[PDB]
Amino acid sequence: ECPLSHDGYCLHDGVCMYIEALDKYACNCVVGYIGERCQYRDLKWWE
Amino acid sequence: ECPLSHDGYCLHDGVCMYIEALDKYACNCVVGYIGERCQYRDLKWWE
Amino acid sequence: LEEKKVCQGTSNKLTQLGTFEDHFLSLQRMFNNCEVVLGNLEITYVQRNYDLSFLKTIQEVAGYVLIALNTVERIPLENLQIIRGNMYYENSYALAVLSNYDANKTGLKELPMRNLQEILHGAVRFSNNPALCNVESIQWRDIVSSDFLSNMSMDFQNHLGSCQKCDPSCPNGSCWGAGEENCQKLTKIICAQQCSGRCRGKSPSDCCHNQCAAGCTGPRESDCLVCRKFRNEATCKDTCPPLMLYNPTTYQMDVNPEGKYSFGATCVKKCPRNYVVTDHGSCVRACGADSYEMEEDGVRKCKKCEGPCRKVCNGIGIGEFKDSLSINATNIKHFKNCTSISGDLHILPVAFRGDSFTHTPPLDPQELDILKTVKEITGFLLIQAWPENRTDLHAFENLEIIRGRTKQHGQFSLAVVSLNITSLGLRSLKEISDGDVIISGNKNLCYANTINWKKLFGTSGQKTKIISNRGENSCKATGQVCHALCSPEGCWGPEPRDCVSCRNVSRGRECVDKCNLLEGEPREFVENSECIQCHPECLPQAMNITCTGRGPDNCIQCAHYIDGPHCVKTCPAGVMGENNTLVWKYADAGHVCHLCHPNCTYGCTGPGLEGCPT
Amino acid sequence: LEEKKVCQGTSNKLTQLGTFEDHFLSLQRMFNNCEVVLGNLEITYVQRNYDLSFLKTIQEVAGYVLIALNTVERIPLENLQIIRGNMYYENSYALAVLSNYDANKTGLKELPMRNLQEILHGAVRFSNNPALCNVESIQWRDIVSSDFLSNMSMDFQNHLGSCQKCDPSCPNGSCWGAGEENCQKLTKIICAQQCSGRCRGKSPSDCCHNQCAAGCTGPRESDCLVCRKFRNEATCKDTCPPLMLYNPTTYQMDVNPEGKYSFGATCVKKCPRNYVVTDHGSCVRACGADSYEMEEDGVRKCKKCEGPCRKVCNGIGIGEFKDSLSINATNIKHFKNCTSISGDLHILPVAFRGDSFTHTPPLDPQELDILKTVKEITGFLLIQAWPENRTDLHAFENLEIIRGRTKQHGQFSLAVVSLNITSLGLRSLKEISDGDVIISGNKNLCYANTINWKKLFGTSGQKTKIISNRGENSCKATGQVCHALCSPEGCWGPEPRDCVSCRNVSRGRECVDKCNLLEGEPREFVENSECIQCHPECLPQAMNITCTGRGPDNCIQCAHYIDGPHCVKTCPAGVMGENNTLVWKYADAGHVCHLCHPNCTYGCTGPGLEGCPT
Repeated sequence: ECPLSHDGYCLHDGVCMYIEALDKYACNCVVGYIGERCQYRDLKWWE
Repeated sequence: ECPLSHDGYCLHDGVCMYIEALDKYACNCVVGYIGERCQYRDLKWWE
Repeated sequence: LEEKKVCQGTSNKLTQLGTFEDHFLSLQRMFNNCEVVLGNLEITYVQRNYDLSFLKTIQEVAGYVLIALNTVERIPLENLQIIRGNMYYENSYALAVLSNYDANKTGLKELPMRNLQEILHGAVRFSNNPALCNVESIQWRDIVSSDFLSNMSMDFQNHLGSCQKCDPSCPNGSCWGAGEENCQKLTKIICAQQCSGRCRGKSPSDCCHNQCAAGCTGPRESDCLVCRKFRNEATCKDTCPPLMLYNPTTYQMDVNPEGKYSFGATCVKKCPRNYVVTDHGSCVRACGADSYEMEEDGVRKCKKCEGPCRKVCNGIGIGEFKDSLSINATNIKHFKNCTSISGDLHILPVAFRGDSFTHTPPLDPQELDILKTVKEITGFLLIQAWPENRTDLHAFENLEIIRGRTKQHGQFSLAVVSLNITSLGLRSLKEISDGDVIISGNKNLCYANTINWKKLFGTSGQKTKIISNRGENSCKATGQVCHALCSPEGCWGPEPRDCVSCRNVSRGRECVDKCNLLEGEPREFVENSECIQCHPECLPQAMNITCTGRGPDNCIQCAHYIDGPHCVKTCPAGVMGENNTLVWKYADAGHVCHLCHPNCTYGCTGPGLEGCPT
Repeated sequence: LEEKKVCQGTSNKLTQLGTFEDHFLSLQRMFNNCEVVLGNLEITYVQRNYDLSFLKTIQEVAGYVLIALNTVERIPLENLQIIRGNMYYENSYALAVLSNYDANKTGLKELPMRNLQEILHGAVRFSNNPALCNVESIQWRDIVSSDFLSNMSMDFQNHLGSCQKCDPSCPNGSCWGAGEENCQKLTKIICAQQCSGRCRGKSPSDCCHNQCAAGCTGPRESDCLVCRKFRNEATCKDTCPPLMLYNPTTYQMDVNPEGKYSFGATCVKKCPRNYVVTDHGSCVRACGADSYEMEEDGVRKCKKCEGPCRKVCNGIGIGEFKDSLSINATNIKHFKNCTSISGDLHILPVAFRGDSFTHTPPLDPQELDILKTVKEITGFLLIQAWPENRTDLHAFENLEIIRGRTKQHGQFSLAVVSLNITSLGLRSLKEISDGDVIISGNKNLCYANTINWKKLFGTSGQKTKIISNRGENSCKATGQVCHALCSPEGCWGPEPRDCVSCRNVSRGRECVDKCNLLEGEPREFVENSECIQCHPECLPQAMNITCTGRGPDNCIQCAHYIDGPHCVKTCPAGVMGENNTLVWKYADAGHVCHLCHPNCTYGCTGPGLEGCPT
């Protein structure tokens, strides 16, 4: 769904998604990872 | 006038005078010198 | 109580953290029971019938507030008082309420922020909310700063008409929600002419103090509701009280008996343990260029440079590395000869493959050795990926101190998660001045729970979390345990040079069972358990001590010549004495070197003067 | 209108200056058209029928106000607003009206101070005025601070009563004199608790700012009558705006776009050029013992000591020398090894003939030679007596700077009045950074009228009064004139070493007609009009010049041997080298120095082994 410009923009195997209302792109981080583009691991609430 | 203790108190040829009202001693600096006990010359208004 | 519960807040701007009911738990686990948000506040992606009642306790956001893409009918922010706008959403705003509608034109309908009375910076934005009621009437020039009012972009579209009219006792018909208490309490555009800031009424005897941010109860400086810049533990000043006051009469400085150190947005009695203390009386994180940090009487200070200041190194997330999120193959050179990373070190899995997004090439594993010269980190160390060929953290074999000034998620200071290393190998680490320690997920990592971390921690309260590493049954089975030649104090690996300690004697860095005073390698002598070799010309024996000192004044015997106290391979032939007098020594049966008669300066082979040959 | 005519105020305390008509004239010449008294206001011995109207201009006394032994029947101080009290009379009071009557019990009768609103510090004494009227009804608890109100001592004994009461439109009495305009206006014990300082009425909408001293005309800090602590050129601040502001968001120190240095009781943009600029941002007279002044890019500053500090030498009238008013033989021993006298310097004619009132012995005129090592004076130098034997200021021949930070009479920073010296002899004086210079009254002293003092002065607006010295033509006609080979700029004496700058060149501390180029005993060269001797190893050139610098590297020809670029007396024979290897050289044909052979240990008289035998 996300164009070829935004590829690999989501780091941890999260699927990129395009928000039509705001005309911006965003991530769909897998559970366990946080951050703008799923970059950090959630150290607080798991290993 | 002033007791023998207050002798040489006034520096520049001034005369020690005793005030009977306040019960204190004061100088009578000659014209030209200023200060508590006539120690300074008046540089502003003469040589 | 006296101190209010703080939380760190999100900032993952419009990212969804998993499923609809996995994102909500993350929203709940962060803002539950919180009362002061130290960062941002994202309430994105909350579907309806998700009871968001845990937000009625938040009382102050120190960043921005973003409420986007919800569908819940009511967001109870009924106690938010002030948005300090210390950072902006879309680089302009400090409160954005965007596209909160569902597919079928429904969505967010009640936002009763009836206590919000001040937005200290940034504008507001209210777009694409075709279900919002009663918020189309607020007077946003009582809340937003009068300077930032040219940037507000507020448009309301509620063609449904199903909204509510509100009680007549609201000022100019402006309510936050359907009711009588949701009237907007005005405190700035109704102030008397005399007032400088806020006012609890219209009569001129009501103006609040200059520093009160939202409102006040009384005209004092200890009556503000929320403060503006600082807080002197019962009141709130403009600047923390100076440490040394001036004197208009004597033209000199006087020691202020009520001085305080500024530490963030507070005035403290003394700075924290690991924070630089400037002479201004202020706890900073790293002092300016013209100075260089240095320890002084236990506490850390920083004095002026001796001249041109040395190589100063910045860490990720600060300085020019503001938006870089790992140690790229592009910014790796800027750490060439660093010895103190003023900042923090992130190592993410994107660095070792290279993202084509930011045009960054793949890193070369053997280029990590640049970091071998780092001897301290004034922030935290986040290691999240590492080359597979390696077995230990080889680039950090010289790390010694982690200051923990800035921390990850506000809590952690060391983090080694999900690697393939076999042993940490931080054998020179001796301090973690703040923050916790998490070493977990490393699938095969023994020796991780043999250290006694409480000797590295330099503060009380620091926990540690080691879980799900290699179990301490397969470590013992295979034989993955540290050398028996060490102590029960701890160990960073199997080699003797990997132990925090040595049970008998330490030959420099490693551990040995005995300093050889009787045979073998050139003899040594113990001192504080070390082994230091004898002077080169001391002769070893299968007998008592060969030497008890470094200097040549301690060899029991030397197989070469000797001049009294000290042995020399060949007694000196020109050494400077007193008044240009060179010392002239020669051979002797007693092996001791005597003074010739210098009247034949060509060196004597015998006593007197007939000894120098012709 | 950021200017108010200031004066200095007297400090005689009780002293009568001459006669009853010479005192009044000396009182009139100081408090004329003055608006802010920077010192102490003393009105003593003002006999009957004297026009004291010129006191209707004083608006603020920064010391104490003493009104004693007067007989004039009316002292108009109708515009005095504040008596701040930086110095007490009887070490307790700030205002004092002592015995103030004539012979037949008449005397001072009215004292309309109707604008006197606050005495910042101190108490009040009103004793033995038998003709005073209406001042017995004031409420002094509106003026004096409650902290000092336990020390007051009022004694009203007007046993004549021949003076009318005061208008019923005045608060139950409280009248400063006659009429309805001369009662008292209260501003501290009428208004309510909402006010923290003073006020303008009874409503809580009237409270003045905290930093208003007397009263106010508006609620904000730019409306105070008189400021309480500081003055930011239009407002009554509490501390001058800091030069650097803390940042609660990034834990660092910013810069302040409205920062100002605190100088006295004002906040200026930049310090005066002759003061010490501390790092906090403040003009001071001298900084703490932990530091020492340091010239830096034009301005003065002081950095931390390098280990042990130096001798801080207080001057007369500061620190331990506040009771001493001269350089009396008791304290002369303390200026034993001083270099900078951080203060004043008084030399009075009561130091040489000995004071009895303070039990001090006479000063031996030879004990003044201790000062010949002083080089700076961060104040003024008042010489008022010198031993009649001497003929010049010999003990100050090394003085170089007179900072003039504190000045005599607040005007002068050099006073050599009424000595018996022939010439000044300050030949090393180079700058008088501030304050006038008076050299006058000396019986037989010339050479003072030649120096162009406009060079030494380092500030615009410095005068010079040089009158009634030895006549111009009186000593010109007796050879007492500046020497021949000196620039016409001036001279401090007749000897060639006494002239500032030379006509041609100079040999150190003395001027000469020409450098020793070509001929002479020592060969020399010329740079900046100075004659420096050539390195001894420069062959005396009877033709052209000899050298072009100090070092042997400029020798046109070396006298003996030549070791490369340098001209040496004898080629090196034992100089330390690399790898601890000694160095031996030899002189060849052109007396050039070349290294020996690696094997030659005892040196060599020729190249290689074929040069050094046995």
